[PDB]
Amino acid sequence: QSLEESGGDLVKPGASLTLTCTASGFSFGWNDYMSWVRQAPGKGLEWIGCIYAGSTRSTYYANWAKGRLTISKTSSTAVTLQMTSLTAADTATYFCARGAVTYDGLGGAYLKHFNLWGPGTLVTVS
Amino acid sequence: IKMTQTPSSVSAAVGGTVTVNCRASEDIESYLAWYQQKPGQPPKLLIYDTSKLASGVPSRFKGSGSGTQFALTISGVQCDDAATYYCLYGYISSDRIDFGFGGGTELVVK
Amino acid sequence: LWVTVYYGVPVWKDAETTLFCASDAKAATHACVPTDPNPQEMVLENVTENFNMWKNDMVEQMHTDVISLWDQSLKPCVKLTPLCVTLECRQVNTEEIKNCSFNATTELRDKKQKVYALFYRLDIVPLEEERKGNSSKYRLINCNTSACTQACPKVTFDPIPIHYCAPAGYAILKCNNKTFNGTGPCNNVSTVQCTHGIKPVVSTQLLLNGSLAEGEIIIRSENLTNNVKTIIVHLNESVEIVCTRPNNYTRKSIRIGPGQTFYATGDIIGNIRQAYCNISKDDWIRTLQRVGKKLAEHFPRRIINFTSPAGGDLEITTHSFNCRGEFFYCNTSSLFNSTYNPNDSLDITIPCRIKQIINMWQRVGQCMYAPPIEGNITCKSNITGLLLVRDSNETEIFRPGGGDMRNNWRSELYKYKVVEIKPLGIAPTRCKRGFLGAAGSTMGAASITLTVQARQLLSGILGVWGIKQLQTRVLAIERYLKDQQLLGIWGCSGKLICTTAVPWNSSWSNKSHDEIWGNMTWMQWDREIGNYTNTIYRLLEDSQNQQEQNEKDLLAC
Amino acid sequence: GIAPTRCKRGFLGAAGSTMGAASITLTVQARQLLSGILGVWGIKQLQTRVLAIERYLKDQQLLGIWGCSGKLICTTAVPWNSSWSNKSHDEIWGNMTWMQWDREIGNYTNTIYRLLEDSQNQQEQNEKDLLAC
Ligand SMILES: *[C@@H]1O[C@H](CO)[C@@H](O[C@@H]2O[C@H](CO)[C@@H](O[C@@H]3O[C@H](CO[C@H]4O[C@H](CO)[C@@H](O)[C@H](O)[C@@H]4O)[C@@H](O)[C@H](O[C@H]4O[C@H](CO)[C@@H](O)[C@H](O)[C@@H]4O)[C@@H]3O)[C@H](O)[C@H]2NC(C)=O)[C@H](O)[C@H]1NC(C)=O
Ligand SMILES: *[C@@H]1O[C@H](CO)[C@@H](O[C@@H]2O[C@H](CO)[C@@H](O[C@@H]3O[C@H](CO[C@H]4O[C@H](CO)[C@@H](O)[C@H](O)[C@@H]4O)[C@@H](O)[C@H](O[C@H]4O[C@H](CO)[C@@H](O)[C@H](O)[C@@H]4O)[C@@H]3O)[C@H](O)[C@H]2NC(C)=O)[C@H](O)[C@H]1NC(C)=O
Ligand SMILES: *[C@@H]1O[C@H](CO)[C@@H](O[C@@H]2O[C@H](CO)[C@@H](O[C@@H]3O[C@H](CO)[C@@H](O)[C@H](O)[C@@H]3O)[C@H](O)[C@H]2NC(C)=O)[C@H](O)[C@H]1NC(C)=O
Ligand SMILES: *[C@@H]1O[C@H](CO[C@@H]2O[C@@H](C)[C@@H](O)[C@@H](O)[C@@H]2O)[C@@H](O[C@@H]2O[C@H](CO)[C@@H](O)[C@H](O)[C@H]2NC(C)=O)[C@H](O)[C@H]1NC(C)=O
Ligand SMILES: *[C@@H]1O[C@H](CO)[C@@H](O[C@@H]2O[C@H](CO)[C@@H](O)[C@H](O)[C@H]2NC(C)=O)[C@H](O)[C@H]1NC(C)=O
Ligand SMILES: *[C@@H]1O[C@H](CO)[C@@H](O[C@@H]2O[C@H](CO)[C@@H](O)[C@H](O)[C@H]2NC(C)=O)[C@H](O)[C@H]1NC(C)=O
Ligand SMILES: *[C@@H]1O[C@H](CO)[C@@H](O[C@@H]2O[C@H](CO)[C@@H](O)[C@H](O)[C@H]2NC(C)=O)[C@H](O)[C@H]1NC(C)=O
Ligand SMILES: *[C@@H]1O[C@H](CO)[C@@H](O[C@@H]2O[C@H](CO)[C@@H](O)[C@H](O)[C@H]2NC(C)=O)[C@H](O)[C@H]1NC(C)=O
Ligand SMILES: *[C@@H]1O[C@H](CO)[C@@H](O[C@@H]2O[C@H](CO)[C@@H](O)[C@H](O)[C@H]2NC(C)=O)[C@H](O)[C@H]1NC(C)=O
Ligand SMILES: *[C@@H]1O[C@H](CO)[C@@H](O[C@@H]2O[C@H](CO)[C@@H](O)[C@H](O)[C@H]2NC(C)=O)[C@H](O)[C@H]1NC(C)=O
Ligand SMILES: *[C@@H]1O[C@H](CO)[C@@H](O[C@@H]2O[C@H](CO)[C@@H](O)[C@H](O)[C@H]2NC(C)=O)[C@H](O)[C@H]1NC(C)=O
Ligand SMILES: *[C@@H]1O[C@H](CO)[C@@H](O[C@@H]2O[C@H](CO)[C@@H](O)[C@H](O)[C@H]2NC(C)=O)[C@H](O)[C@H]1NC(C)=O
Ligand SMILES: *[C@@H]1O[C@H](CO)[C@@H](O[C@@H]2O[C@H](CO)[C@@H](O)[C@H](O)[C@H]2NC(C)=O)[C@H](O)[C@H]1NC(C)=O
Ligand SMILES: *[C@@H]1O[C@H](CO)[C@@H](O[C@@H]2O[C@H](CO)[C@@H](O)[C@H](O)[C@H]2NC(C)=O)[C@H](O)[C@H]1NC(C)=O
Ligand SMILES: *[C@@H]1O[C@H](CO)[C@@H](O[C@@H]2O[C@H](CO)[C@@H](O)[C@H](O)[C@H]2NC(C)=O)[C@H](O)[C@H]1NC(C)=O
Ligand SMILES: *[C@@H]1O[C@H](CO)[C@@H](O)[C@H](O)[C@H]1NC(C)=O
Ligand SMILES: *[C@@H]1O[C@H](CO)[C@@H](O)[C@H](O)[C@H]1NC(C)=O
Ligand SMILES: *[C@@H]1O[C@H](CO)[C@@H](O)[C@H](O)[C@H]1NC(C)=O
Ligand SMILES: *[C@@H]1O[C@H](CO)[C@@H](O)[C@H](O)[C@H]1NC(C)=O
Ligand SMILES: *[C@@H]1O[C@H](CO)[C@@H](O)[C@H](O)[C@H]1NC(C)=O
Ligand SMILES: *[C@@H]1O[C@H](CO)[C@@H](O)[C@H](O)[C@H]1NC(C)=O
Ligand SMILES: *[C@@H]1O[C@H](CO)[C@@H](O)[C@H](O)[C@H]1NC(C)=O
Ligand SMILES: *[C@@H]1O[C@H](CO)[C@@H](O)[C@H](O)[C@H]1NC(C)=O
Ligand SMILES: *[C@@H]1O[C@H](CO)[C@@H](O)[C@H](O)[C@H]1NC(C)=O
Repeated sequence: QSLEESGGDLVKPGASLTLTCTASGFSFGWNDYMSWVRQAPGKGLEWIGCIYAGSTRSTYYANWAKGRLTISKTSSTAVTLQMTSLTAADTATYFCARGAVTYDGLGGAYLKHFNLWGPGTLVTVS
Repeated sequence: IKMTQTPSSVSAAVGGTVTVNCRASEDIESYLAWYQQKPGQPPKLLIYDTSKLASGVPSRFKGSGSGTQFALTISGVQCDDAATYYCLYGYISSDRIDFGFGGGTELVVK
Repeated sequence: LWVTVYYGVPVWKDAETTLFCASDAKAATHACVPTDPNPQEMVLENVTENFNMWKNDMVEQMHTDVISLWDQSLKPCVKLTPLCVTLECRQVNTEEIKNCSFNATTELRDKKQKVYALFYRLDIVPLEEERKGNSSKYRLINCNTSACTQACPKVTFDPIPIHYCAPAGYAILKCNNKTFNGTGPCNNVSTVQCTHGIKPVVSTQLLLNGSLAEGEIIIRSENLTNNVKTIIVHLNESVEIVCTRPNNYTRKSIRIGPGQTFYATGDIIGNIRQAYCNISKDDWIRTLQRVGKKLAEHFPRRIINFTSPAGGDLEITTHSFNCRGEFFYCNTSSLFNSTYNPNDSLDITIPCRIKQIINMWQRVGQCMYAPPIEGNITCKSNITGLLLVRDSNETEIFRPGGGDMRNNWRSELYKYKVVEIKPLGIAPTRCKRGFLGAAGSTMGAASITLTVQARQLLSGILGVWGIKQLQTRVLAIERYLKDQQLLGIWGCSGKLICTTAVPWNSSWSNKSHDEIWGNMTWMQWDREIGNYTNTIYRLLEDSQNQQEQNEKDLLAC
Repeated sequence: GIAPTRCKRGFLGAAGSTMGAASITLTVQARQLLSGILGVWGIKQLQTRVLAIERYLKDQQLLGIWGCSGKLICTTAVPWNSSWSNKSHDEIWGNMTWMQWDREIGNYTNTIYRLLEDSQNQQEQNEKDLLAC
């Protein structure tokens, strides 16, 4: 099982983006949180957001991209990272990943696993 | 989330030890994880819940902590991987999204 | 771990309830609400449910409501007691129509008048007299049974669709599993507030004007090896059928009492013609060969014989069919005249009989009289299904059948089930002190979702028909108040999430925190700890929410 | 009904007067509403009683979800929109009756209710109490 990732290219600044991450050899099921991160040079992984397989909930860090970021489920095997206007995409690369959480039973959950990662891609502009 | 780390880089004698410190501003009840990122790669998970060794990861990577201070100790260290070590944390709720990851520390030994 | 109380838990129980009768907003209609069904269907991902069309109370409920509204329409109509007199009949000279004379009651009760009317032989019973070729004496059929009622002008025979809608707290689950055979699991379900409109079309043998199958022809039965069960065949293609009564009758009006009249058949305009139905031959043949094959799959290594009518009693042997209020009893023996062997113009004429005395719904004594209808009595319809009955000879012999009207509704209602939502539930946590969309997912995932979704339950805050509505409203109030009351006594205002002081018993469940929250849905959990419901409630109401007040506040004296 | 104030978190006798005057009066007068707590004729009575119960419960329920027990006056955490009304504090309270006000902001009724029930009375509990784990 592995993740594939593609769809990045050079686009006009402020242009949209639809990256696709694919579940090669598998489908996403219970407790599969399909997430995206941003990798800047000299930094780690900044959080973009994730979706829950088995439902329609999409959680993302709007404090970074409210109105800029949508994470959408497509096939049972794939997720699309949808951006409405690219800037920082020219600095940090994107990676998709398959993770999991522990639920508290009090209305939330904490991260534990990020076991599968896509190869990632830079999506720059000019 | 609010978090810091120290140092920005690490070194050790080969076969010795390395310490990487994750210093959250936030008080976390053992929900953090350590990652190893080799150049050109996504980070590999090393440790769960601040101290549990992940499958496929050697015993070289051990750690602990509580509250705001957590650390990764690497022992019998090689830097063959030339990785940056990182601290991860995040919480999902419907009212707030609390997530982050550190800048990590670059390791070189000899 | 500790017991945490949750509100808005997406679980349900199979449940029977009176559904609202909804009508056509654009509109037997006064009894139902002319609103928008608002079929906001939601698909439940990863949810499998058990459906059973043969045990569906919606079918039984519909049967009762269809009959009840039909009966109300005849309530103000005239009982033809004055016609139960000796009839002197002669052959019409303008062989099923007889010319009969009566001594009818006039507006004045002390006078009689000699009148005549034409009747169908099927509605007439001979007295102890023989045909002489000129005249004989008769009784109207059923004068020894009931004062048959004349349908009033403006009784409607329009099969206006009915929609059933759930009361708050209930949901209707629809099965979208194409090829589902009516029983067992359905792996694709969704919920609606209301069903599609169902036209209460009444027929036997051939089901008309229903919904066609999405995929291939589906054959459903309670038990396919039981020769006493009816087999319902759902076609995926319609077959064109048009029926007509081309004989130009005139309606006469006979006073039969002080303020009431009888509508009589008379003055045939010239020609005598037999009523009949027009059925496409190629479509009929293709349909049966296809049905034959599907039956062969259920009954392999057998010859299939769609070869016989019931045996001769008109009420069960012919195709009961209505056309604009007219009643046809058509002979389908020419349709069901073929076989199938898996390894082996252009129309069909169906002669029809016409009858004015109707024993509607197979009841006895509840007789309706159908007045003659003038003009072009032609109706074009779609055959959408068949009701077949399986009969030693390594042959499976089938006959068309029916008469149990429930089957005409099972054929539409097989897709629906009614369940009751049960919003309260508990689960262990580590802390001491669109509603069903979160279903099929784990409890953990749902618990996050429910911090918002639970509030969708807050959207739920004519004679016998008045009663049905009052019972529905009163029950909705009663259930609401009981849940509010339990939450109150458990100290769970702010009810979506309520931690308590009751410890978790490993005897209820010995699964770990993550084994429970990440590997179970709420319904699975509800089943696993379901019999401890009363135990938990007692611990919460009698002990912890009493002790937690008395030991803290009375000390403040 | 609602109206803006500066604070963040005989029944109809007070009519024809300004909202301000009524708001003082209603600290007492609002309680007069608590006095409201054969064939077809049996039905007419049952429908009447059931409806009275239904309306009562719906109002109690809304107040419950908005965190407004002690309902005569309930401050909330929802900010006032100038788009609903751009009149000043005194222009509203001293120059309008309650019915005039109800008409002026009447089509925002559902907006305000959503802000109160879906957001402020959810956020105000989750961000304070779940943290006490
Ligand atoms: C529709 O409904 C069905 C109901 O069955 C859901 O089924 C769930 O599917 C998920 C994903 O396939 C299941 O989770 C998987 O369970 C496997 C078994 O675990 C046992 O063995 C491991 C071995 O160490 C033990 O640790 C564990 O305690 C058990 O004893 C795991 O092996 C799977 O892990 C694999 O994928 C993960 C991904 O990160 C890797 O990290 C792992 O290394 C490994 O490769 C996985 O955990 C779940 O149990 C199923 N539920 C049930 C009841 O069977 C569907 O998912 C659901 N679909 C949707 C869309 O909701
Ligand atoms: C399967 O479904 C089909 C389709 O609906 C049914 O066939 C229809 O049945 C209805 C009766 O239930 C027929 O309706 C009758 O049509 C007569 C002819 O209408 C003429 O004028 C209209 C004006 O717009 C034209 O459109 C039309 O083409 C004709 O020119 C009407 O005269 C009848 O009126 C009676 O009822 C009304 C109700 O208020 C009274 O006011 C009138 O005085 C009068 O009593 C009536 O409208 C309809 O024509 C049928 N269509 C076809 C194609 O046959 C099938 O019957 C149904 N299957 C079964 C088994 O029911
Ligand atoms: C309704 O259900 C029937 C039954 O499944 C469907 O019948 C199928 O029709 C297709 C053609 O449209 C048939 O395929 C072809 O049949 C010929 C017959 O000699 C064969 O030579 C071709 O190679 C090919 O198979 C198909 O076999 C047939 N199925 C059966 C069981 O006979 C029908 O299409 C369905 N109608 C709708 C609207 O879905
Ligand atoms: C109290 O209200 C009256 C009524 O004014 C109407 O409602 C207001 C909210 C606004 O929409 C006005 O335009 C409406 O006419 C006020 O009387 C008005 O005063 C203006 C001043 O130029 C005058 O042109 C209007 O004709 C007056 N309206 C009437 C009906 O005579 C009055 O001034 C308000 N009092 C205070 C202190 O604000
Ligand atoms: C049914 O019978 C009535 C009489 O029994 C027929 O009506 C009579 O027809 C004769 C023909 O000349 C008239 O002279 C009479 O005045 C008619 N009325 C009566 C009351 O006798 C009637 O035509 C027959 N109906 C049909 C369809 O043949
Ligand atoms: C209507 O009433 C008249 C009554 O006069 C019936 O006609 C008589 O029937 C008796 C029966 O035996 C005969 O003996 C009389 O000769 C008949 N009189 C006439 C003038 O015909 C008449 O038959 C009754 N109508 C029906 C339909 O029975
Ligand atoms: C009303 O009359 C009908 C017709 O005579 C009766 O039905 C007949 O009953 C006998 C009894 O053995 C049967 O042999 C006939 O075949 C029946 N006729 C038909 C058409 O089925 C009916 O029972 C009578 N009803 C009452 C209440 O007396
Ligand atoms: C619901 O649909 C599923 C497919 O959508 C049907 O699954 C079939 O189940 C039988 C049982 O032995 C299998 O042999 C078939 O191979 C299954 N089909 C597929 C496509 O996998 C299911 O049976 C349907 N429900 C009912 C009652 O028929
Ligand atoms: C409808 O489909 C179900 C599912 O295939 C049939 O029920 C199965 O019948 C076989 C017969 O031996 C049993 O072994 C299975 O255990 C049954 N499964 C279930 C879920 O019941 C059912 O009989 C079919 N019904 C009809 C009328 O054909
Ligand atoms: C499960 O049932 C749902 C509901 O009928 C199916 O969803 C429909 O799929 C068609 C395919 O194009 C869409 O046009 C409809 O709009 C969908 N309906 C809804 C309400 O979304 C779904 O495809 C079914 N899945 C299977 C495997 O049969
Ligand atoms: C359909 O019903 C028939 C009976 O109504 C079932 O077959 C019989 O079941 C009884 C039950 O004890 C047995 O004693 C008989 O021996 C059975 N008959 C035969 C021929 O074996 C039949 O199994 C039911 N079929 C299904 C699919 O449920
Ligand atoms: C339906 O029509 C068939 C065909 O006409 C009827 O069967 C015929 O009945 C007559 C009665 O004497 C026989 O002489 C014919 O030989 C029969 N035809 C065949 C092909 O066997 C049948 O009785 C009619 N059924 C009903 C209920 O009226
Ligand atoms: C049922 O089908 C049979 C044939 O399968 C029909 O009988 C045949 O009718 C044709 C008409 O010209 C004759 O040439 C054949 O000789 C007849 N066959 C036999 C064996 O006699 C029969 O009439 C059909 N019945 C109905 C009710 O339609
Ligand atoms: C199934 O239907 C076929 C006809 O479609 C029946 O065939 C008849 O068989 C008898 C046997 O001697 C012949 O005399 C008839 O002439 C055949 N009919 C025709 C039209 O030729 C067959 O018997 C039926 N099978 C069963 C078990 O009822
Ligand atoms: C269906 O209806 C049509 C007419 O509406 C019937 O057509 C007639 O069939 C007879 C048969 O010989 C012809 O002589 C007539 O000329 C036809 N009419 C026309 C206008 O051409 C047709 O027979 C009916 N079909 C059935 C099954 O009875
Ligand atoms: C009917 O006609 C026959 C012919 O002879 C006759 O004998 C018989 O009596 C007539 N019947 C009546 C009722 O007039
Ligand atoms: C009969 O089937 C045809 C097929 O196109 C459809 O258009 C028509 O509306 C159907 N009639 C009825 C009464 O359902
Ligand atoms: C079809 O196969 C069955 C298998 O038992 C056989 O009995 C039957 O005679 C066959 N029919 C033909 C037409 O070969
Ligand atoms: C019946 O006959 C009259 C005679 O003029 C004609 O106008 C009418 O259309 C006919 N009705 C039918 C149904 O044929
Ligand atoms: C009845 O309606 C059909 C519809 O086309 C028509 O062909 C037929 O002639 C009509 N009959 C009469 C008597 O109007
Ligand atoms: C669990 O149930 C047993 C039954 O006797 C009881 O004794 C025990 O105290 C219970 N434990 C909890 C946590 O309620
Ligand atoms: C509840 O009782 C039923 C009786 O058959 C049993 O099957 C089920 O497992 C019981 N559930 C619990 C929680 O004990
Ligand atoms: C007023 O309404 C506008 C409508 O878009 C909204 O954007 C703004 O935030 C609202 N302000 C307040 C105080 O609710
Ligand atoms: C509400 O809508 C009506 C529609 O005519 C409008 O006249 C009225 O001013 C509106 N009120 C508000 C508060 O927008």
